[PDB]
Order: sequence, then C-alpha cells, then structure tokens
Amino acid sequence: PKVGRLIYTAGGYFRQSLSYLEAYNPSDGTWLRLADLQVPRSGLAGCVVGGLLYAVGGRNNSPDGNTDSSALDCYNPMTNQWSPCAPMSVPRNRIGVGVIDGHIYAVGGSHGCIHHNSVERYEPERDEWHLVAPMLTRRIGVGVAVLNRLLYAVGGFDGTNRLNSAECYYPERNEWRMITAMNTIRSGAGVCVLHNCIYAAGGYDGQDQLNSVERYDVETETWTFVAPMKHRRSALGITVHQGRIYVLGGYDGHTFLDSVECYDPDTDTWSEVTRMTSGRSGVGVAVT
Ligand SMILES: Cc1ccc(S(=O)(=O)c2cnc(SCC(=O)Nc3ccccc3C(F)(F)F)[nH]c2=O)c(C)c1
Ligand SMILES: Cc1ccc(S(=O)(=O)c2cnc(SCC(=O)Nc3ccccc3C(F)(F)F)[nH]c2=O)c(C)c1
Repeated sequence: PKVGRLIYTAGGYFRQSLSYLEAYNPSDGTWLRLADLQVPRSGLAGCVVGGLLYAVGGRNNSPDGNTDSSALDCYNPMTNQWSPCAPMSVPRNRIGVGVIDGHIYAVGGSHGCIHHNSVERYEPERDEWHLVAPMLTRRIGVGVAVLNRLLYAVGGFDGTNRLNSAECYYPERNEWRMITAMNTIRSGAGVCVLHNCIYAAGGYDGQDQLNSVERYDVETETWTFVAPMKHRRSALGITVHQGRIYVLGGYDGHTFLDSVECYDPDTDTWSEVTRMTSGRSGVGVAVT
C-alpha cells in the first residue's frame, strides 16, 4: 500500500536538444531520473493515455544537425522503458497535443520552412494515425487544450506573424471555428485547462517573452488576465496536478529557467515550488 502520482518532463532544449525524462513528486519535492528518450527532442509535446506517457514530435538539434520528428513514443512507468509507436504523417516540431477519449491529436508544428495547419489523430487501440480537418490557421508554437471534448488551438506563429487568435475543433462535425482572440499575442505559451477554463501562460509576443497569464471562460466567450508568473517564459512546460497549474522552465530571453511555479486559482497566486535538476526550455510535461 504505497503512493502517489507524478509530473513527467520529457526532452527539451539547453545547449542542444535533450533526452532527459525526469518525474517530479509534488507531495515531497523530489525528482526521479528515468530512462532516456530513444532520440533527443525539443518542442515535442507530452500527454497521457491509459496510464502511459507519450512524447510526440519535436526536433533534434544535435552535433549531427537538425532533424524534425514525426515520431510517437510511449513510456511505461512500470517498466521504465520507452517503445516506438507509428509515426505521424509529417514531422511536427513546436507541436501542440491534446487528448480526447484516448485519442491523441497532434496539431500544427513545423518541418523546415513548412508551417503546418494539418492536424492528425492517433488511435492507440489500433496504432494508426488519421488526418482530420486542417486548422483555419498555420500554427507552430501552438498551445493546445481539451475542454468538454473540444480541442482548442491557441496562439502560435503562422510563418509571418505571431498570433493572438485561437480556434476550436468540433470532433462531431470535424470542423474548426474561430473563437474570441486572446488579449495578448503569444507563441510558445503554455496552455492547459483547469476548472472549466483554458489558461494561456507566458510565451512570446514578437518582441518579449511574457510573464502574463490569461484565461478563457467558455460561457462568457472572454479572456481575462489573472496574476502573472514571477518569471517571464516562452516554451515552458505546463500541466495540471491536484487543482493546480505547474509551469516548468522556459526561456526568458537571457536564461533557460529551472524555475517551476505553481498557480492556485482559489487565491490567484503563483509560487516557486522547486527547480528542475537543470535549466531547459521546450519540454513535454504530463501527469500520471
Ligand atoms: C522560426 C520561428 C519563428 C518564430 C518562433 S516563435 O514562436 O514566434 C518564438 C518563440 N519564442 C521565442 S523566444 C526568443 C528567441 O530568441 N528565439 C529564437 C532566437 C534564435 C533562434 C531561434 C529562436 C526561437 F526558436 F524562436 F526560439 N522566439 C520566437 O521567435 C519560433 C519558435 C520559430
Ligand atoms: C515555441 C518554442 C517552442 C520550443 C522552443 S525550444 O524547444 O525551446 C527550442 C529551442 N531552440 C530552438 S533552436 C536552437 C537554439 O539555438 N536555441 C537557442 C540557443 C541559444 C539561445 C536561445 C535559443 C532559443 F531561443 F531557444 F532558440 N528551437 C526550439 O524549438 C522555443 C525556444 C520556443
């Protein structure tokens, strides 16, 4: 009879793309060092289906060059091992990922000079990827979250501009509809859902990296600012754990942060809760 349930951070960038997987335990402030990724990647995304952690997309900036990733890989906490899955139809660096009933949606991202609007869906039961309706906008550095079985694609960069627009995908209809635009332009923001709201934290606006955080209320169709983070960050990892938002690392324009913060909505306050064993940006985070 033991515990508990952890925040997994996979990959990222500091000096090069990274293979790190570490897991953070909020109940005691400890980090476990786990099996490396089969291949190092930054700007991947993380999610969790069926107890298993997945690492989607990204790119390997290495001494041997730059290779964008179409890869999907599955990590099992019980065996501390990673397995390849079927690859996506196109490489997707700086990708957003969302989960709906055990299906993983990969949105946007880039391969070289291509900025994707394409979106595709992964079915773990049968290990197959299927294309769905492309987004209305080309988006890399896109934040993605799921709320009442709708997928939201938020922020990003289209090839020319950094975006404050956002769009929502209806699976029943297989179509995308534009929602209210954010108050701020954000590419590389951390986006997640919590208590029936979509939060967008940090990112990059075309000039600076941001400390600011806004949330969208589906009922009112409005974005409202909340307390900002202590630190400015772009390419931060983000997740929810026990009624709380954690953000991990990111780049503030000088430094690759090891800072990890924690937002409590009931008090609307952020606090520093720990440090990653090293500073880094562009990680995939997820909880299981
Ligand atoms: C091609 C491209 C355009 C725009 C974005 S983007 O989403 O709009 C964005 C997000 N975050 C930043 S943080 C500041 C910074 O120095 N960037 C920088 C500096 C040197 C080399 C590469 C980059 C970076 F890949 F973009 F990071 N900057 C961006 O342009 C990104 C991620 C890539
Ligand atoms: C939206 C987004 C997604 C992912 C990332 S990221 O996954 O963190 C990443 C990092 N880096 C690169 S290019 C390699 C490079 O030299 N970076 C570098 C080197 C020195 C100083 C500053 C930077 C940079 F600001 F971080 F770019 N590309 C990324 O996607 C970033 C930076 C933004």
